[PDB]
Amino acid sequence: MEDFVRQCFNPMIVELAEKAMKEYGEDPKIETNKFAAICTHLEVCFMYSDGGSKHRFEIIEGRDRIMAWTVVNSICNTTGVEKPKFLPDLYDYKENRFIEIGVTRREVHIYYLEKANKIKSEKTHIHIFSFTGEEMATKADYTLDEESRARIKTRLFTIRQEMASRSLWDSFRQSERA
Ligand SMILES: O=c1ccn([C@@H]2O[C@H](COP(=O)(O)O)[C@@H](O)[C@H]2O)c(=O)[nH]1
Ligand SMILES: [Mn+2]
Ligand SMILES: [Mn+2]
Repeated sequence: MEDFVRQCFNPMIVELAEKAMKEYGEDPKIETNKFAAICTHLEVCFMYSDGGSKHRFEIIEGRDRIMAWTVVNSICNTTGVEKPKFLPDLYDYKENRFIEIGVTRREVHIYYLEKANKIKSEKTHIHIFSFTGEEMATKADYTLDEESRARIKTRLFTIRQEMASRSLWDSFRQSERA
């Protein structure tokens, strides 16, 4: 799985993922499924932000904490949008809302609920993707056009298929906890 990650995700993604794990005292070489999940989520966040019109989205995920909150507090001051308790993943300038993105190895509905329970904030939009084509978003509002989403869903299927071809999928699939 370590070899799979370093081979299928670009170096910037892999570097951010390693940083996040070490910030929690975890070793990417040991908790390899977590390593793959973090890379995957980062990749989805970056694809999502490219999926709109130019400049539609601000990326919050992937930034160090100081810069992330700088962006968030700057957006809140400028738009008067409510300040979230937790860093979200993106801001949508067109819809004037933050977005929390989830990628789940389980089922989209359960993950969506966990995310909602956690945010509790009324304003932040939630969008969940799975590795088997399914998605779920707040009030069935999927934000991007279906072509953009299809490309995200297809990339995730492609990752699943790759892990499976290497016998990594069984372990990976069963590694997400409530
Ligand atoms: O404190 C944290 C926050 C997030 N994550 C992981 O980073 C990825 C993205 O988190 P989120 O933006 O969906 O909350 C997920 O795999 C999640 O479990 C952590 O390990 N620790
Ligand atoms: Mn995040
Ligand atoms: Mn997220």
